[PDB]
Amino acid sequence: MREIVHIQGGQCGNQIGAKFWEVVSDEHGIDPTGTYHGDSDLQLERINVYFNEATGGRYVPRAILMDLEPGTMDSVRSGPYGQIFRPDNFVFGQTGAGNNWAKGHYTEGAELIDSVLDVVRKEAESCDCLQGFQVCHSLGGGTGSGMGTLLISKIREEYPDRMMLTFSVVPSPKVSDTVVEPYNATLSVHQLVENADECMVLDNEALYDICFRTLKLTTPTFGDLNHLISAVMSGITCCLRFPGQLNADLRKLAVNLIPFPRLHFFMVGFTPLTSRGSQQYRALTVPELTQQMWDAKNMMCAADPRHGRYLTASALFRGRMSTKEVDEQMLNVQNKNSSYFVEWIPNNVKSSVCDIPPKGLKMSATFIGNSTAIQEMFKRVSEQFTAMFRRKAFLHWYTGEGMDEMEFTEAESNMNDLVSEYQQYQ
Amino acid sequence: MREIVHIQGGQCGNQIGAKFWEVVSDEHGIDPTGTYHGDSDLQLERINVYFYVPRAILMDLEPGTMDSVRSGPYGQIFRPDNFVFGQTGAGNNWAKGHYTEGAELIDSVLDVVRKEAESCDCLQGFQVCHSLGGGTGSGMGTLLISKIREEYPDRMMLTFSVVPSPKVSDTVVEPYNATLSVHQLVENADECMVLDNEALYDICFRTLKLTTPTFGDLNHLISAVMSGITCCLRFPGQLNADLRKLAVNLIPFPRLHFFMVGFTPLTSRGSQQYRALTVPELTQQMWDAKNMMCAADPRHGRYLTASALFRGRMSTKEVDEQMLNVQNKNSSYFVEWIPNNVKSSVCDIPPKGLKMSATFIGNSTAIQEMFKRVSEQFTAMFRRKAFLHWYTGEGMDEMEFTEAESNMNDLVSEYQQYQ
Amino acid sequence: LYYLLGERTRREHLAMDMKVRASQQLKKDSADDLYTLTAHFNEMRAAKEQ
Amino acid sequence: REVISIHIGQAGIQVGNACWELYCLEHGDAFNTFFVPRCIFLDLEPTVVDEVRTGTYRQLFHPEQLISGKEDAANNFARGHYTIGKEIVDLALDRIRKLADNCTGLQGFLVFNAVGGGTGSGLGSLLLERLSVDYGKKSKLGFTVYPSPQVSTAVVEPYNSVLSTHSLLEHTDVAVMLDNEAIYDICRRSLDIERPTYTNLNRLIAQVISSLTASLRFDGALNVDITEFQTNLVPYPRIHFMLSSYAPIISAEKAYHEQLSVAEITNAAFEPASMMVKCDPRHGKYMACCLMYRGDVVPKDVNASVATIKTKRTIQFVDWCPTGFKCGINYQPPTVVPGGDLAKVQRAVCMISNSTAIGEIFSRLDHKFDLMYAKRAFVHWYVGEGMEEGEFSEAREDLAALEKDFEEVGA
Ligand SMILES: Nc1nc2c(ncn2[C@@H]2O[C@H](COP(=O)(O)OP(=O)(O)OP(=O)(O)O)[C@@H](O)[C@H]2O)c(=O)[nH]1
Ligand SMILES: Nc1nc2c(ncn2[C@@H]2O[C@H](COP(=O)(O)OP(=O)(O)OP(=O)(O)O)[C@@H](O)[C@H]2O)c(=O)[nH]1
Ligand SMILES: Nc1nc2c(ncn2[C@@H]2O[C@H](COP(=O)(O)OP(=O)(O)O)[C@@H](O)[C@H]2O)c(=O)[nH]1
Ligand SMILES: Nc1nc2c(ncn2[C@@H]2O[C@H](COP(=O)(O)OP(=O)(O)O)[C@@H](O)[C@H]2O)c(=O)[nH]1
Repeated sequence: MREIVHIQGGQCGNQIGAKFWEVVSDEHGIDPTGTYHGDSDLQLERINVYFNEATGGRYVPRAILMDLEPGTMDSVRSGPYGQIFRPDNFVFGQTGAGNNWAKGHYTEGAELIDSVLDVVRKEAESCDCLQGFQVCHSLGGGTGSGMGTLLISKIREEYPDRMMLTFSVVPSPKVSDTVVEPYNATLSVHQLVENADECMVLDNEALYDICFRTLKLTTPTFGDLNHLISAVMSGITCCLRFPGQLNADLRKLAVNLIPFPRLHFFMVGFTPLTSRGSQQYRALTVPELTQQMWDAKNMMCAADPRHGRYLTASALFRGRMSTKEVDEQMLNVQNKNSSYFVEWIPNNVKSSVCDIPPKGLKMSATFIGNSTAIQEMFKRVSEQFTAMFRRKAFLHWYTGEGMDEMEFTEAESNMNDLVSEYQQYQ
Repeated sequence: MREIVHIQGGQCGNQIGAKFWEVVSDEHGIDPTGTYHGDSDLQLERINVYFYVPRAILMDLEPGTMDSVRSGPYGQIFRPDNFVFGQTGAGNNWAKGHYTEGAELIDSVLDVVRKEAESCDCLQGFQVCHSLGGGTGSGMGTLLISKIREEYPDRMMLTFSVVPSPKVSDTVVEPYNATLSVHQLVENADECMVLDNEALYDICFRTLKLTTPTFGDLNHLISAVMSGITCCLRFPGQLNADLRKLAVNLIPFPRLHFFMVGFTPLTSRGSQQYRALTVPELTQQMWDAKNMMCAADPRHGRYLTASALFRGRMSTKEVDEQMLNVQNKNSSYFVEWIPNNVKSSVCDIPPKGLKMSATFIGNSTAIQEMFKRVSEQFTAMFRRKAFLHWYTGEGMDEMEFTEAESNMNDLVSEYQQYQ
Repeated sequence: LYYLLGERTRREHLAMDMKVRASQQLKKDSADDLYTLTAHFNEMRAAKEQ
Repeated sequence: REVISIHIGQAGIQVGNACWELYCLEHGDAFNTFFVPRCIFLDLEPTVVDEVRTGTYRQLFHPEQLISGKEDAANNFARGHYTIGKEIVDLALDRIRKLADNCTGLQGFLVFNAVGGGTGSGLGSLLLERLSVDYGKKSKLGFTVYPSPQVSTAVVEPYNSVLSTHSLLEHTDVAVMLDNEAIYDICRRSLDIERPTYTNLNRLIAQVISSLTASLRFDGALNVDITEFQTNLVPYPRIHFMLSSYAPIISAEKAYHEQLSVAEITNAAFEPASMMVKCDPRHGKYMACCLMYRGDVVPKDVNASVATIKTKRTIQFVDWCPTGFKCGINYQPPTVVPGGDLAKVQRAVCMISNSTAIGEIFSRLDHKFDLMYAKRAFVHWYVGEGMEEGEFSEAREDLAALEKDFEEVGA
């Protein structure tokens, strides 16, 4: 019935989804060949939301990998659970954009977007009742940010009635890989505020913090970071896939968390995440799950919400849980730290429970908090953007491609009025 | 009971027909030695339609094609008396292949086909595989069509004809042959299924994703089409539709008998197990414009009529909502003064290797583009009489090319008129 | 004198070649414009039939 | 499916000494089209013929087939046409008749001659005249050697070339031009033989001949017989002179390093630096091309290569012919000769096209002929042999008509 299609853009997007399809297919008990081998029938009744039966027990994931470099796609197909994607969905250029938002939005976008749109159209009309779309990309690169954002714009002109998620990492000053990060972040966000339904902001700085303190990994490569991100993303859309005592679908969660149409950048967390050293020394009860959820040091963004105020918040619980204990524990953490919560909305937290924990655990949680501290990030990025544009550094690699100076003034103006209006609602 | 006689002309026709009898003999379970080894008894009941020695007549003007026929497998199954065969060779000269060399081979090919026709009781029709670019294939095959209609006027007649395209151009005198061949086809053949190598190479690039599509696979694709179109005779179905019923459902006007063809399912070896086999999925591959086997995009015009022959255990209900959906969705691409422009048919026996197959036959009005695409090249060459003396010094005069021009010109006019 | 006449003629012939190359670009993209624009005409045609 | 080959003059039979060495080596039913060979060497000087009689192929050739006269033609068209030809030509054609009688499905004759000499010009034209009377309808493939502009071994060769071409118009049906200076440049540039002789030239001429007859000897994916060149390449009855080229003419060292495929060799067959005639096809406009493919070649890439050629603009095509190609694919790879200077190749291409650059060659020859003739230099030798003053001027005006024909058709 309700259906979600998957879209992965750029190199970062391709690896995130690869670990995602491995984890989900594991949850449904499908082996890397693509055949059903599950035990109960709780798993079989809701595999139409993500997969399609092909022939004689063959289930193919409904995903589309889209990028511009051959190596990135090849790596997903070499590894396990790479042999499960349908080869038609490997929409793929040949030249390359290379961290140029202009090349990703005007030069190479204009000749690849039509083809990936055809795959998206076929994948959308292959199902009956759309629930929404799911896009993973970055905001620093060019082939993921600019191309992916134009993909978002094309969809809003095609399907304006359906939902839309975008999982986007943002560049930080402390974790700053490339040099054209501000010229990409400002224009990408500019297009995100006018096209995306809701955006769930991520960043690499917070990812490094979690992997040192809580996870205590020795060599945290990208496989494990994507392991965290995939477990969190599965937690959002568990409610469409499994029955629970209190169901909260995506559109239900969106209308509960977005008080104003422009205020749709969310901060995330996940529980429980422990080292294998301290796994044996704690229990699994609702208090241990809630304190690790609402910890500011456990958030999956580098924006301390304790530097602002929570507008609304949501928690999606998984496992055989009692809703009485759910709201009383949620109410307790909302009453003590009352100053961090907005005043003119009582009970700022929407909550839901699902009865199927992930494999290997008895109880997990996922936090999605629409805070106001995100204005710090836009200031922290916009000042770097303004610093370069005042004396035109790197300007000609975009200007000589088709953008003018008025496009940058537009991008800064929209960020400026957004930060001003976030500060107003603060 | 109902009988189909096969006739293969020219080098192109012979190699297509060689692959055709390979596939049919495989379906009927007859070994390359000529003895039955099949499993089901449904195949024995309707094997007289094609047979165990095949009921075919190969005809050409160069021994290489005949030698290459008996060399390969399923070459020991033809009756050596049916290898009616000249010796000199026309060689890409329509006048030679239609007046000079035909005038002495045609009497012998007519004798063998007449013996092969009266050998059975009730003919359904004839089935001719040939080209429109070469000389000994097009011209001789064309004259054979005219001679047959004089002797057998009430019998059906199929012509699987490939046409030249400027993107895939073999010889230099291609338009001189294509224009004249059409001039005879428009008044002689009952219906023609237009093919061309450009669309075939394009299919093997995108859908089949083959690296080196030699002539074996192209002839394999055309063969699958010809096996699919006559499945209704050879096997019972939940709704039968023989050759005659397709013609009367598809041809609204007596000069509109040039069809475009497609086939489903066609998938690469890599994506072979990653796919499903459902009626809606086959319909999206049927009505795709990049799946027609002509270089005439049907979405540049309107459809007049269309048909889909299905094979396999199917539910007729699914057939009807898919056909009505495709008609109600894209209502501009279909003609307005005929409601329910789609004819359908079901047969219970799939081709060997598949569970569910389909064959599309679309009578569109986008065909006038390719015919104008041809008349352009012909017009320029004829104006300064290029290459004309190799035809004129044989009996052909100038008014013949003008007559073929007029027939080419007024055909595309009435396609535009009915558009 | 002839050694330099040759250089001026070579310059003139190259000035024509880079022009010929630019002319092919105009030919190609204009063909693309016809395909996209006739699609626009069909869409408006479809709109009025409905 | 049989074709007989006659060889005229010192140049014709030396070329034949390479052709038949290649044929017998290649065939070690397919041999029926050539095999005793179906040949007649004929010459007016017995020195080169007796080289064949005492050579290694003493037993291969039937003794009568080797025709040899008693005295030379003295590099005089007139002497080799009216004085000495009259005695040898009757014996030659009395042999060709019963060789054709032994055959059943004769495709045609193919002749080898050089137009600069006396025998190749004089009795070569005479033999072609009487064959046209006797058969007429059968194709005659004329592979001539015209004299080069700057490289020359004779003095009066303009006289012979004009006087030979005048009959070469209405007698041969297919005529292939091969200069010597151009092939010298080919063997120097691509084969890197700095000191070539006639033997190397004659070896790669045989490679070209074998490539265009391989469609008869062996079955291919797309066969093309001797009647196809007759039709697909001759747009008008008076324009039959074809540029030839072959690829890859590569030395052993270079070939292994190079990746030979259809697209690049189809390109290499169209540059003027690899043609068998010193002429500039850029100066002309192509009428129709014919592409012979041998070896591992599928129809896709030959069609892909021909598409890239038609879209390039350094070479232009005529307006009266949009589809100006006739391709042909054969399975058998080209054979090699031990001692030959070519390496084994997976696939080779022979191009035979028609353009108006040839129209430039005839004007260049006419000027040299015109200069000497006005003051009647060297005319008295031919007149004493039996000719007169009339036929020089009338042959001159015949070439003038041909120049006008090329300028008009190219318009
Ligand atoms: N007593 C009791 N109340 C329940 C139970 N489940 C849900 N509710 C109540 O239902 C209220 C919200 O309405 P729901 O029934 O959950 O949702 P809905 O009415 O279908 O509306 P939608 O969410 O838009 O589908 C909450 O206030 C809960 O108190 C239950 O199992 N027992
Ligand atoms: N390619 C090639 N050309 C040759 C060869 N021998 C002579 N020629 C050419 O032949 C022309 C000179 O005329 P010849 O062939 O020698 O005259 P001929 O055929 O012997 O006639 P006569 O000498 O009068 O008996 C020049 O163009 C020579 O380059 C050869 O072995 N190979
Ligand atoms: N979490 C995570 N981040 C990644 C991964 N690969 C790349 N990144 C981030 O992506 C940023 C650069 O984006 P890039 O890959 O060039 O984007 P694209 O080229 O447009 O597809 C860097 O700051 C990395 O931190 C990954 O596997 N996991
Ligand atoms: N599909 C297909 N087409 C072929 C084949 N062989 C030749 N052709 C086409 O036929 C045309 C040449 O026809 P030809 O065989 O010379 O006809 P003929 O000389 O009269 O026998 C070319 O344009 C080819 O594209 C084949 O095996 N399959």
